[PDB]
Amino acid sequence: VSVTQQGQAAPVQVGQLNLTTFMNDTGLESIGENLYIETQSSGAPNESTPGL
Amino acid sequence: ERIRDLTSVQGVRENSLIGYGLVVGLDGTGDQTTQTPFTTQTLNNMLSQLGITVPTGTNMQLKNVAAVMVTASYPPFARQGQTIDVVVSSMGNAKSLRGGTLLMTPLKGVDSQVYALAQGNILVGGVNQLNGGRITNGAIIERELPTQFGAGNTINLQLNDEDFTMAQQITDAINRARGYGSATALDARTVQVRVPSGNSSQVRFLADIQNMEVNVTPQDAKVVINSRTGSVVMNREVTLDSCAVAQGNLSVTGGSLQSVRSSANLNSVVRALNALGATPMDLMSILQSMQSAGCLRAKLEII
Amino acid sequence: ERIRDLTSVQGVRENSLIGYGLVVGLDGTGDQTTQTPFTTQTLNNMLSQLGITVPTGTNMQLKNVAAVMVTASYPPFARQGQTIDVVVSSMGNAKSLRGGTLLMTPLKGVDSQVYALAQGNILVGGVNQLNGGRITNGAIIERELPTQFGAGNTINLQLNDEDFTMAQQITDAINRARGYGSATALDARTVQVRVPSGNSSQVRFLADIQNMEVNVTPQDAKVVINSRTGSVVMNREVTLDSCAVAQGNLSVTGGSLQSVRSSANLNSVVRALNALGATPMDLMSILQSMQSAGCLRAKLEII
Amino acid sequence: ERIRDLTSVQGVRENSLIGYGLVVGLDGTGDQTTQTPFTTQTLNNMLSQLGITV
Amino acid sequence: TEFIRFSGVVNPRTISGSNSVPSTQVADARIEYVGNGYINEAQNMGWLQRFFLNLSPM
Repeated sequence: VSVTQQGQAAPVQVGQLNLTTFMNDTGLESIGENLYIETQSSGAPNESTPGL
Repeated sequence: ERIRDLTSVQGVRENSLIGYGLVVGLDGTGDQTTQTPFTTQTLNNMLSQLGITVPTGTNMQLKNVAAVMVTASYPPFARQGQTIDVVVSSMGNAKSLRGGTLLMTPLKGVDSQVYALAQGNILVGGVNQLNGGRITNGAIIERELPTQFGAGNTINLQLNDEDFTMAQQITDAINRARGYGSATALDARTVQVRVPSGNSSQVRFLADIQNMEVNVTPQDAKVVINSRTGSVVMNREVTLDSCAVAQGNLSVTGGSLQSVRSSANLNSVVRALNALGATPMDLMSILQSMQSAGCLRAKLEII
Repeated sequence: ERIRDLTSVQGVRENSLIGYGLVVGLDGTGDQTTQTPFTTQTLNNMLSQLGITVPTGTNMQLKNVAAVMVTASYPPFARQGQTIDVVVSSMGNAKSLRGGTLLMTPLKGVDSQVYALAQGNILVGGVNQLNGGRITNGAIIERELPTQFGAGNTINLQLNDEDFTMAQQITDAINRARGYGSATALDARTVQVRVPSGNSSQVRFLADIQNMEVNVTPQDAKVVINSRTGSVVMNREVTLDSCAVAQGNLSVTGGSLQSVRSSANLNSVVRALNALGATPMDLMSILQSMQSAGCLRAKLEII
Repeated sequence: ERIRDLTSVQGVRENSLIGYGLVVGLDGTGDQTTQTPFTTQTLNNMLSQLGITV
Repeated sequence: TEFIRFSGVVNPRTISGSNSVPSTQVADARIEYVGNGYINEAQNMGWLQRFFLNLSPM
């Protein structure tokens, strides 16, 4: 996430948006309000920077 | 142990010290540093003093640093090496100072001279104020003030509250305890005491005088009203005169006009005013109206 | 202990001190500083005094700083080193001063001279006022006022309320207690008292005079009406004359015209007015009409 | 105690005093200062007297 | 060499926040801007021309 400002030819970095990868995406429990939670069938949420 | 609670010794006073500093170690709750340029400017100043020169054209967006103002009290007869408590208050758009540390801060006096150096860890309650904290023994005294204590044969006891009767009582007590012409009264607030020449002798004299017991004579009747906090306080000298009171939604427990009896002591006044069934906000208006009419035989002070 | 409650001593008076300051340590409830340029201007002034020069062209958007006005009372016979309470009031678009700290504030007099220095922590009730607070012992006295007390052989007691009878009573009491020509009356408000030359002797004389007991003679009948707060207060001297009263939605408990009997004391007046069954807002109009007609034998004062 | 309630003494009278001031410490219930220029003008006057020139 | 000299009386309340006051707020303002060197002597009339300018019939 880069942000441009005034009087600064170089964009500043603000952070990394990490994606969570599961091993059985079918297995997450749908809470409702566009949210899924890990269950026993899809444990160990693996954080990773996108692309790898 | 009453004279020490009623008066102060001349020359034994406290001063006020102020200074500017930086508080680091915050958990992302510091200055934004985009709306507070002085935070980054003084951080660059500190780094330059320590040997690091950040180029002038560079964007510095910090999150763990807050620019703060430090306030302290210079005690009487302060000596270098002694420690005092300080208060640390944020100055701009900072969110919290919960686990911060105050860096080296020089505490200036009114004459813009350094009298103490402040550095320590802030304690913040954490409904509680987050942008203000206190550091016990956070500042070390660096300068000492000259004083005239021990010179001359006269020292003035200054009463906290002006009263001719209390001044005369203190003078008479000192004369009854330590000789005929030991103390004299100059006005309603100051009592002049004759002491032997020297430092140790005057300390002994003040030690004997300070813990002396003086019976406090009755003060002026006074009703203190705080409308901002919604409180009323009446001292023991308040009396009442008989008169009728009417106010909205208040009636005899009947008619809207309720009689208030003549009251001599405070218990009678409290009983008469509680018979009205008035909320304290209503009691404020009632008391002001009675003071205007003349029933309230007291000085009504709004604070 | 009544003379001290009925009069004041000439030359023993209180003055008013005012000053400007900054309150820091707020939890994002300070000035917006975009609609109050003086807050940022004075913060820059303070920083420049402390050694930090913020460039003139820079946007400063603070949230923990509020520009405030400080008010204090200079007590009689005030001495340097003594502490007084101060009131701190926000000046523009600030939201709260709940946990703020008042920085070094010089308190000026009417002559624009510094008489005290204010610095401390504000106490705010928190229905309660948020933009106003009080600091007990928040200001230290720095200047002293010359006075003529102790010079001459005459001192004037000034009555809180003008009354020839009360002035004569106080004069007679002083003459009965302390010799033939000890006190004389100059007008309805001032009693001149002869005292021995010196400071201690006059303090002794005033101490004996102040706690003297004087029986208060009956004052003028007076009905105080506060329409802004909706209250009526009648003192013990109010009497009534017989006459008929009519007002909207009020009737005999029957006809709209109700008789009001001749009343001599306050209990009779209260009974007669409660027989009308009138709300205090209705009682205000009733009392004004009766004063116009002549039934009300009292001075009707609207406050 | 009736003559004092029926008459007044010549020369013993009350006068009326008037003045202008500023009231501070309000909880956002003060002047708008856009429709009342004198409020800001007199605040600036007070600040200038105290040593601050806006 | 050029000299700019200023003198006057200043009201303290007319001074701005940046320790500045315009010259039109100074009571007895004396302003002088002079110079020396041959540049300044080249802007002086000759003595004969000044004599004529003051004493010529027209």
